[PDB]
Amino acid sequence: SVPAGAKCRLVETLPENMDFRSDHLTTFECFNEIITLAKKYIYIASFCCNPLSTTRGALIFDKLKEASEKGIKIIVLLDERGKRNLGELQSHCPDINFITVNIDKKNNVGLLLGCFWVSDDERCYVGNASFTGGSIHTIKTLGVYSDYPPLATDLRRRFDTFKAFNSAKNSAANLASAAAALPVSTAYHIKNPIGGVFFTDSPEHLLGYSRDLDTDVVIDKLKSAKTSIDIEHLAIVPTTRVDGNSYYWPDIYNSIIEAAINRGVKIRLLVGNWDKNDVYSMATARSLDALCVQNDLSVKVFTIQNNTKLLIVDDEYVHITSANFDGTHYQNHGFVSFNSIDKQLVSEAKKIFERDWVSSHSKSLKI
Amino acid sequence: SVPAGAKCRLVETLPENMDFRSDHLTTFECFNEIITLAKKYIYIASFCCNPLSTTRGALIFDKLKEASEKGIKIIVLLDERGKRNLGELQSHCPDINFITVNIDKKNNVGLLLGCFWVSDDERCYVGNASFTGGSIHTIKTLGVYSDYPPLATDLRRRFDTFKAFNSAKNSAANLASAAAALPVSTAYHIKNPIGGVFFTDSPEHLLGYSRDLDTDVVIDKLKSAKTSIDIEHLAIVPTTRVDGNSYYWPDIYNSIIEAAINRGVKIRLLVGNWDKNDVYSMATARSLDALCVQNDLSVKVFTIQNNTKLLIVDDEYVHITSANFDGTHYQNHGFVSFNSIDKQLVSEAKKIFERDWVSSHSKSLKI
Ligand SMILES: O=C(NN1C(=O)[C@@H]2[C@@H]3C=C[C@@H]([C@H]4C[C@@H]34)[C@@H]2C1=O)c1ccc(C(F)(F)F)cc1
Repeated sequence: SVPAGAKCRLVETLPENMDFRSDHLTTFECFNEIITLAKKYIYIASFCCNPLSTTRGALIFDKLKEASEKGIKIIVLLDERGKRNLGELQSHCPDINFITVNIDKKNNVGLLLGCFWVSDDERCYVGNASFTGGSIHTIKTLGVYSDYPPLATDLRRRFDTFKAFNSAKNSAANLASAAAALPVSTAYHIKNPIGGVFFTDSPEHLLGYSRDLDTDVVIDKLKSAKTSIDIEHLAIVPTTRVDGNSYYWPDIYNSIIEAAINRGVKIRLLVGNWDKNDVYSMATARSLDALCVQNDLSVKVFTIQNNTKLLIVDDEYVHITSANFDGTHYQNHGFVSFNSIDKQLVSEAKKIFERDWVSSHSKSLKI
Repeated sequence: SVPAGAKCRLVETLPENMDFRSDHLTTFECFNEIITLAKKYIYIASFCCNPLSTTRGALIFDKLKEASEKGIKIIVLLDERGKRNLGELQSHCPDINFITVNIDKKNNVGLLLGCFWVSDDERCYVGNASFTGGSIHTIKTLGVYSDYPPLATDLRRRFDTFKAFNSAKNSAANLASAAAALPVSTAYHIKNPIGGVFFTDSPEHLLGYSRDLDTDVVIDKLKSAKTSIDIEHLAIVPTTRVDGNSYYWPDIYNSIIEAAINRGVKIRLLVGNWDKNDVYSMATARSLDALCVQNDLSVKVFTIQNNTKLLIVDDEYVHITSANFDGTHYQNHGFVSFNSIDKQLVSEAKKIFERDWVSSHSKSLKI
C-alpha cells in the first residue's frame, strides 16, 4: 500500500542571522543524508554550482568529493551560464562529472533551474536550494525530501531529460534527431499522483506527450481556489525584462486578482522588494496596494536573500518550486515543481507560511 | 458588382457648444432621411427612448409620428429599464409600436443597446446615437449610414432577434421553447463581408450558430495590430461594478497592453474622466500613466458628454459600436457592432480620430 504523502517531509535553510525557526530537516542535513546513504549514484541539477562560498556548502562538497572517490557516480547538471566556477569545481573534484546544459539553443532564453538531488532511485530533494554555499547556509530556501523510491525514480526521469541537453557533441541540444530519440516519460502526474504527490514540468517544448505543464497546473489551481491563496515568491510583476526588452505576461497575475475580486478569495502575497526606479514594479506595487483597500488582499515584502517559491491553495494543495511566478520562467525555463494534495503535508507548509507572514523580515506593503 | 464600402458613410452628432467640425451627415440629417424615404417600415432599437429632451430630438419625433400616420409600420425597441418615458411616448405617438425588451431574464444583467435604425430593408443607421434628444442634438456621437439593401437587410435580422425578447406573453423572453424557434441568422460576417463591411454581435447566448461574437472579433483585431491602435471609448478599466459588486475582466485591457509592450504598437486611448474616489479607476489611470513613460502609449481624457465608441487598427480596420470596451458589456449586453476593412471608410474614421485627439475637449492624462 502506498504511504500517504509518499514519505515527503519539508526541508529548510533557516540562516542564523534571520529569525525563522522550525523542526524541519535542514538543507544541510538533507544533503548530508543523501550523500551518506548513496550506493550507486547522486544526480544534482541546479542553475549555478558554487558550493565553496560558505562553510556548510564546502562541507557538503567534501562529502560529495569523498563519495565520488568510493565509486559513486556523481553527475552535476548546471546551466551553461553558471559555468564560471567550473574550473574551480573540477580541480576540487576531478571524479565528479560536471555537465553544462543549454535547453534553449533555438533562442538562448530558457535556463536550467531544475533544482533537485536524486540518488539510487530511492532518495531525492526538490525545492529552491541550488547547489551553492548560499542556498545551503545563508539564504532562506524551502524544499521537500523523500525516500520513497517510486517518487525518487520519477524525479530521476527529469534528470534524464535535462542531461540530454549537454552543450557538447550534437545529440539532443545540438541535433533535433536524437532530441526526439529521448522518451520524455513520467510515471505520475495530476491525473495519477503517488500518495497524493506529483511533479509538474517546464518548458512546453521539453514536455513530451505525457508530462504536465506547470503553467497549466498552477493557473488551474489558482482559478479553482474557493477560500485562500497564500504565495511566497520573489515577484508577481506581470512584466519581466529579457535581452533589454520588456515582456508582458499577466496570466498568473490575473488569476490572483480574479480570485480576489470575482470570487472573494483571501490572498496573502509575500514577495521581494523592488527597485523604486523600475517603473513596472512601482506600478505593479501601486496596483496591488489599491486592491488591498477594497478586497481581502494583503501584501508584505522581504529584503532578505530568500529563494522560497511556495503556493498554497485552500489548505488542500501545496506547490513548491524553483521557478518564480512570471512569464520569463513559465514560458522558457527548465525546472520541476513539487505538487502535493496530502492534507498533512499541506498543513506543515501552511504552518511555514503563517510563520513567514508574521516574521520581522516581512513588512506590510507601503506605497 | 458589390460597391466597395457597401454605400457606407460616417454620421456624427457635433454639438454647437463643442469644437468638433466635419462635413459628415449629421445624426439629425440622417434620421430625417430615413423617415422621409420610408415606404414600408422603420425599426429603431436603443437602450432608452427620450426624443423630447431637445429641439432636434422632438423634430425627429414629429416626423416619425407623421410617418406612422401615413401607414408606415414604426416599431421602437427599448430596454425594460428605459421604460419610464413610455407613457409620455405613447401619448405623443399612439400609432407607433413601443416594445420593451429584457434579453436576460435569467440573470437580469444584460441590457439592450442595439442602437440602430433600419427601414424598408434598404436603409440603416448603426452607431452610438440612441433615440434620445441628447444623442441627436447635445451629445457627441458617431455612427454609420448605408442605403445598400443587402447590408440594411442584414441589420434588420438583428432587429428580428431582439424583438423576440418582448417582456410580454411567453414567447422568446419568457419561454425557452419559442426562443429556440427563432433562426438567429446573418448573411455577412468576418469570413464573408459585403463590400468590406460586416456586423458583429453580442451577447454569446443570443449568438446562434452563424453570427460572430464581437468579443472575439475585437480581441483578435487588437492582437493582430502591427502598427497602430486608436481607441475612443468611455473607459478601458478592467473592472466594472454590477449589483454593487465589482467584476474583474481584463481581456481587452490586456490585449492593448500586450500590443504596446510586446509588439511595439503605437496606441492612443481617448477615454472619459473618472471619479477620483473610485479606487479602481484611479489605479487604472496610474497604470496607464506608467505605461506612457516607457512605451508609445498615449492617453487623453474628455469630460464632454460623448457616446463615441471607435476602434481603428493599423489604418486597415475600423470598428464602431454602442458598447463600451468592458466586461459588463462584452459578456452580457445586446448590441450590434459595425466592422469595415474598406480602406476609404477607414481613412475617414482615422481623420475623425485625429481631430478628436487634438480637440480642446481632449486633455492629456495627468496623474
Ligand atoms: O493590473 C492592473 N494594473 N496594472 C497593469 O495592468 C500592469 C501593467 C501596467 C502597469 C503595471 C505593469 C506594466 C504592467 C501593472 C499594473 O499595475 C490593475 C488591476 C486591477 C485593477 C482594478 F483596480 F480595477 F481592479 C486596476 C489595475
